[PDB]
Amino acid sequence: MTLGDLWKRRLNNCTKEEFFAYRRTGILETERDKARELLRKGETNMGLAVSRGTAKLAWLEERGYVNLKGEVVDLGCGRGGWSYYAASRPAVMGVKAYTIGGKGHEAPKMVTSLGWNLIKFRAGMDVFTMQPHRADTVMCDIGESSPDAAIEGERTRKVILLMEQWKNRNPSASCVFKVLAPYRPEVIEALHRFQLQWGGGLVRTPFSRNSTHEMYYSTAISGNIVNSVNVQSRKLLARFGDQRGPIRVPEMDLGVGTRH
Ligand SMILES: Nc1nc2c(ncn2[C@@H]2O[C@H](COP(=O)(O)OP(=O)(O)OP(=O)(O)OC[C@H]3O[C@@H](n4cnc5c(N)ncnc54)[C@H](O)[C@@H]3O)[C@@H](O)[C@H]2O)c(=O)[nH]1
Ligand SMILES: Nc1ncnc2c1ncn2[C@@H]1O[C@H](CSCC[C@H](N)C(=O)O)[C@@H](O)[C@H]1O
Repeated sequence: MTLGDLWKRRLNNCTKEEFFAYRRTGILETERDKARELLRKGETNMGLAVSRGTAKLAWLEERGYVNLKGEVVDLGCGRGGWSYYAASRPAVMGVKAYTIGGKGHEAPKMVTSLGWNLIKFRAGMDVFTMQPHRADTVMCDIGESSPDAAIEGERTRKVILLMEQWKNRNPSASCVFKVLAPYRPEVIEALHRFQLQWGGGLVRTPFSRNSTHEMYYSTAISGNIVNSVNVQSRKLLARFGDQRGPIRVPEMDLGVGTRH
């Protein structure tokens, strides 16, 4: 059993008051007051982020931890926060975005965020059974939390396998993908094998809530996997009892318009 396995059990053992005090303490959170209601009322002329994912991918790129360029594929795009971010980047030429949609899952939000015309959204698509195709950059933000750590580990392993398939088709592709439960031994093993073939490493973004152990894998960085996960598990355990709240920051506004 890992330190992160312990963290998950301690999290599940929290009272509701302990859970509410823990989940957001010390984390960056974008101010979504205006974006949330523009999306609810169906406004489509807006460049404010459609989801909290946009700021996370922006942080990774600004840190230099991901390379977004060329033909981008967004696997499990949900509302599309990563697709709209990639579409606004000058080095990106097009985005093919796929997501399952349907009951309980998010469909793409349709807005005129800068470069929207370069995105081809396809909902109703299961990326785990879809044949890979050409891509310069492969992005995947898939991983639904579960109180059951074995389920989180299985969901994570499926994403790593998916990324191996896309790398087999595109050995030179830049990759960035969510690793929902890096604290599971079977995820660490699958990640180590990915690293030995393709390079890369793991990083925690400051927007992730303390109630999730999610980290992001990118071929553009390096680092011992076991050390990265353990450092993060210690940080998550250290925040139990912290009284500070979230740090509020402005939401990303990409502006509106086409790219040609
Ligand atoms: N001690 C608690 N831990 C919680 C709780 N809610 C979530 N969590 C943990 O955070 C993890 C991430 O939570 P997330 O950000 O995805 O929030 P959600 O509400 O969308 O997660 P769900 O699992 O779908 O929650 C649905 C209901 O499940 C309840 N729930 C979920 N886990 C718990 C636990 N462990 N104890 C008590 N109640 C729990 C929770 O109150 C909700 O009413 C989750 O997997 C759990 O390990 C919680 O209420 N109490
Ligand atoms: N097998 C699958 N095939 C396609 N989409 C899937 C999938 N499994 C989960 N998904 C979708 O993947 C999404 C991951 S969350 C998407 C967040 C996105 N990066 C943003 O910034 O908005 C969810 O909407 C889920 O419905």
